[PDB]
Amino acid sequence: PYQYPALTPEQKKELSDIAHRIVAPGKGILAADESTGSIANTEENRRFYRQLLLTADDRVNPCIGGVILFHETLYQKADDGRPFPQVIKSKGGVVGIKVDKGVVPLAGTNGETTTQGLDGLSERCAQYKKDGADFAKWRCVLKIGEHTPSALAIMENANVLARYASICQQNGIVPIVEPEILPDGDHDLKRCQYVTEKVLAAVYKALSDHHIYLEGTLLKPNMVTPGHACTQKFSHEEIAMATVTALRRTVPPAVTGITFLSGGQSEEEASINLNAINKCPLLKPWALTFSYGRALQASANLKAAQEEYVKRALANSLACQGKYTPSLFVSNHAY
Amino acid sequence: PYQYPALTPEQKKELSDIAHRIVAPGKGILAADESTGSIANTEENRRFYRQLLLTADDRVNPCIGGVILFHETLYQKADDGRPFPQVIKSKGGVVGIKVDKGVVPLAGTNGETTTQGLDGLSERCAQYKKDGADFAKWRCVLKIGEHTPSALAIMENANVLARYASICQQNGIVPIVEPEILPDGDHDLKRCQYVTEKVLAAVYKALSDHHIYLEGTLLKPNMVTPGHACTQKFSHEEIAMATVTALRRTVPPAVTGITFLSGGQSEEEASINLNAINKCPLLKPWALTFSYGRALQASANLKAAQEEYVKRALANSLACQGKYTPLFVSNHAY
Amino acid sequence: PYQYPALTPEQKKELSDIAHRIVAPGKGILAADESTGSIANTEENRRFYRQLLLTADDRVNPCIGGVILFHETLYQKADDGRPFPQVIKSKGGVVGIKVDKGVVPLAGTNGETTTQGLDGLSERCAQYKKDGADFAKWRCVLKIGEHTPSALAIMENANVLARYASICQQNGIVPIVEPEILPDGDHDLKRCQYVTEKVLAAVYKALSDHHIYLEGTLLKPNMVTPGHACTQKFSHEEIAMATVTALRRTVPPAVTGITFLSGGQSEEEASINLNAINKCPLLKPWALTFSYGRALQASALKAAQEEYVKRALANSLACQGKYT
Amino acid sequence: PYQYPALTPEQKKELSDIAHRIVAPGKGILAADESTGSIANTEENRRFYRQLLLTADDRVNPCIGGVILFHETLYQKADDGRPFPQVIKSKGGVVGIKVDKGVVPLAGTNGETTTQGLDGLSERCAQYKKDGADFAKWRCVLKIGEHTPSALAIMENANVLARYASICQQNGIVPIVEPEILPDGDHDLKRCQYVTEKVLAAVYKALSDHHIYLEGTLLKPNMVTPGHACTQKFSHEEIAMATVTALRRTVPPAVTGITFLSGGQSEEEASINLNAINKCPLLKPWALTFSYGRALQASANLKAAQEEYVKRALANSLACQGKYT
Repeated sequence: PYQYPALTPEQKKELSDIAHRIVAPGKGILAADESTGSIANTEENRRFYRQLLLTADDRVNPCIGGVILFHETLYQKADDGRPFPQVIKSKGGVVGIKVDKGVVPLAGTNGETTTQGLDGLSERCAQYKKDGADFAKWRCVLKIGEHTPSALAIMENANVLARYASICQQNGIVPIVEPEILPDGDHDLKRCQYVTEKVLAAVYKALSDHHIYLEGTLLKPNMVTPGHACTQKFSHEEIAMATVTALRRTVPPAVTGITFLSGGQSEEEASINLNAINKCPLLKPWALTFSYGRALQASANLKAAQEEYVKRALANSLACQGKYTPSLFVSNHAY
Repeated sequence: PYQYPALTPEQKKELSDIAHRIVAPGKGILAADESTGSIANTEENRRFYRQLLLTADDRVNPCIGGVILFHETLYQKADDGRPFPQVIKSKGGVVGIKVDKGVVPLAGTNGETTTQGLDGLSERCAQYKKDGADFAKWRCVLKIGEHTPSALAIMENANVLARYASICQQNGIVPIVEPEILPDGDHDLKRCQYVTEKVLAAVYKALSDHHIYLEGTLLKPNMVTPGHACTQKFSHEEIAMATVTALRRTVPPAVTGITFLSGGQSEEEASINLNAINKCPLLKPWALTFSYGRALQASANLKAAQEEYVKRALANSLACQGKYTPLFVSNHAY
Repeated sequence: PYQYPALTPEQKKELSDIAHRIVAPGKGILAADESTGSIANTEENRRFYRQLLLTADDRVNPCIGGVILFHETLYQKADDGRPFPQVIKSKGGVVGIKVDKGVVPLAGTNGETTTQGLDGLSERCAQYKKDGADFAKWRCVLKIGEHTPSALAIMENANVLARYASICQQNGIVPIVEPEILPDGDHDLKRCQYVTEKVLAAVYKALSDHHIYLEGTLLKPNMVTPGHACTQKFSHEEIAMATVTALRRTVPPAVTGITFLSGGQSEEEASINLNAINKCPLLKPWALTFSYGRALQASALKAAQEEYVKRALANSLACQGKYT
Repeated sequence: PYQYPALTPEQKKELSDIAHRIVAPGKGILAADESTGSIANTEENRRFYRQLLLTADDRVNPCIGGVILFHETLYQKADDGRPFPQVIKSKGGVVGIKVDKGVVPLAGTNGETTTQGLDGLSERCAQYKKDGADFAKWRCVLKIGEHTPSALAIMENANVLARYASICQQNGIVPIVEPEILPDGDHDLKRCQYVTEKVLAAVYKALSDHHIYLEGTLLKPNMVTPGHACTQKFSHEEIAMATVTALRRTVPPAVTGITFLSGGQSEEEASINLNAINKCPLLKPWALTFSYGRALQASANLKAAQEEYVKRALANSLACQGKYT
């Protein structure tokens, strides 16, 4: 192996600085990047809704290190003329942009997918950087079943994530690597922990093969939870131990932060589990915070709605510090 | 591993049939798929030049089993109004379409590239199959150097080729897999053979990992030649033995045909080397024919130009049959 | 990738020549390398039974290109005073030696195994060569199940096979690569074909990765067949087509020959399937012959020898497509 | 991926506990596992040399968390008749055993090696455990050159280390994973950093593929240094930072400890660099201590030589806490 350095020290410093800004203590990410099809529905109601979240009062400023936007929102303005990226920065936030182009089927699999979006991505990134964005989001989707995720699905999704990260970093953009393992199915907590550990190991091997600068990245994994259709109830402390155990086994300390997606978890469930993860009594050498979409937005008449959002922002700000409130076989040796 | 079949029996039969039609004995491929930048320049002149090649007299019919078109040409028409895809089929040819969107650089490498174009590919393939295409081409480019091609370069290009092939086959399109090792640099014959063998082994492992149906594919490799800056001359017999040896070591017999690219070779070297390849006294369980662009078009006033092309197409139809003519030397030395 | 050549032209020619001798037209392999635990049981009875096969009448000579021996047998003598490797060679055979040291469990799997035996293997291979052997055999074992063979089991067995092949070829020994997929289970023909295809692709990627010279190797795979408890009926034609299709999709033409293991098949079944494989109307750019143990030995002094000669003769015809 | 668990909670507990004992605060490893060929020379002199080290003053007990032995020494006895493993345990140490059988050439490479010793290793581990050993060592060797370490050499050494690790853990033995990158050559600090990073990423991917329990393992890597013939000068602070950065990019936090090999460094250089490593300001979620042979033994008349070893033990005990002038 012979190095042709991907990044200069200045580019590295820029990327590490951004990543640390996003996940600073008490800060997490508003995921407002739903597509037109997802948000469903007119361009003005979309703009007004974004404006509602993005202009909530200043209690949110210390809670929100970053906001992920959809391409359209990135180019809209608030009522006062200010471009939404300027609104976010003026409140202490970093602007992010979703850059993938959705999932597509893998032939020869049981409905597994990879994600597309690499074509002309460098030129898109360079333009987004100019237009005020400093980090990006790309979502791969995996499913636990009898024979999934398959080796093909794991390899290909990890490979496309590494390509995406590489292109972003060449453009001054911090990549959020999102390998979402879906909660569908009847598998228990142990099986989710196992699959998560295998998927993340493949992701970090791929990132290394593609020469990624881990200090200028973030990870957006699922928490480790039973399948939606498992009927065994698991405690918040078990969810936290399994999640932190899987992360400790796979995620190098150099990764700057881990911004959990919420999945199907209610607003309060998502805050409680994030808090439990931060109280877990194992060494956790990275920020453990939130990148929540619906679990920050569901309770969010203009001013009432904003209060609902601020309340959840404040709650998760506390949870990502362990400060939130709403025998061998129980020890960490059982994970 | 647990199989979720990618293709039905009927889909497979369609792909294998198309693949065999393209490389039927005596037949090869005209690669007319140069982009606008490459072909350099008006659309009229581009259209006229392609009509010139596609409407040559009926003697090319038995020589050309397929033609690769650039996107714009798939939708153009000759002077009589016939769409170029109907002109090609009426002369016995299969219509192909280049689908990649060019190379891009890999960060952290010595200027190595991968190739883009997967986004929306499936929709484009279904459209092209509708407008008369039955196969496709996708080009990856590797370069030999002190530290290249790197493991990353080999892995990534083999992977994207496999993705492209999978998508095509879902849409009834035979993919031509083209992992081109450039002839640039000062490396000798043996070094080209070594790198070709390592690359193709990675290509076919990727095709297996992605569940590709090899009988419904073609391979478009470089011949094994010295680098352009190597001053040791190598004989036609040596180029043939190294090429066939590297292929025998990596390419499953299930593959229906191998359609060489010509690289920097002259029109005549390309025919001579193709012929020597077909005369090589080792077992070759696949068609060994041509997918030539410049090596069919350089020499090609309408009628004289059309005559230079016909001549080359005839020379290469003979060459892909071995019928052409204008210890250390043994196969254990390879 | 940068080459530091593993073999000289002289070394390649020696390996290619050995490999072509073993699988020359009409010839196959007698697999007589049953371990002492397997053959069960004294040393004299073992020597005598091995002598029974190796000294069979010279009508067997055009049928037998190679004989695979267990370590003990390589160092024994026939009644007439001659070392068994001398007996084999005088009948036109190449002498082969089993060099693996059995399977071991892979932790974290459902009863899956890899194979051990690499320690000291180069020194052993140099001695076996000196003592008359020109090819070797190493057996890996995979099992089709709900979650097997797993990625680990395929990768690890492909890697150990390639290590063994590398070491053999450094000592002038042709390696027979044996990735056996067991017939155990009720899976159908097509599942076996799919797994075989996936395993063989991994095998040949690994051989490439370890710089193996394929022209100086042989492959010993399972035929592609339904699982032992499968409830569906399948013709020889179908078994032949599935098998030849899997191989055409995975085995480079440079491989000199494919010497099938008989598995659980009867003497006559293995011959009929081998004949049908050779009649399959598809391009097959390698020798397709037999490396049979029980399928040559079961029905097998002069009367027993004759039954082995008859199966030798039958399989000699089958590996040419000429067996009624 | 479908799990067939390799270890029970009880097995995991035992392995984690052993691992944490070896690398507890202020503790490291005496690597006394030289083969008869390396330690070259009578059986009796070998026994006396190792006796000298193993029975040094109780002042070393807080410094030494484990001792790696060669097979021969595991079955020798001190002058008072005590098995050496009992001498080590009574001084508060964990007993280790070298179980590899040396390197072998990889054909088709530029003199690169892999390591052998897997045959019958499970049976060897179960017996060593019975005879008092609780951890093991296996050494792979890689070389930095114009075209090395090659992909084959990295993939193959990572795979054999994982096989080794799997077998040990099945037998209650904590595996020390030693992928040594040699300092030979004139490459710079960053080249060593880059290759170390690529190698460790392959090592941990392999351990994952083989279902290794990382909390029940230790890593024994080279520090990241310039090549022995490099013409550029580097400070201890730079060596520490390059080393810590390499490890942070590759080693999961679940790994219990990293016990450095001294690889050609002098007694004092190895202490200073270990101290600098422990003072590096970045987050370091594993123990960073020593697994030293010559760096603990070179200066080590019985009582005078024993004192030279005790002093190095004390120096490195401080250094693995960042507390050594």
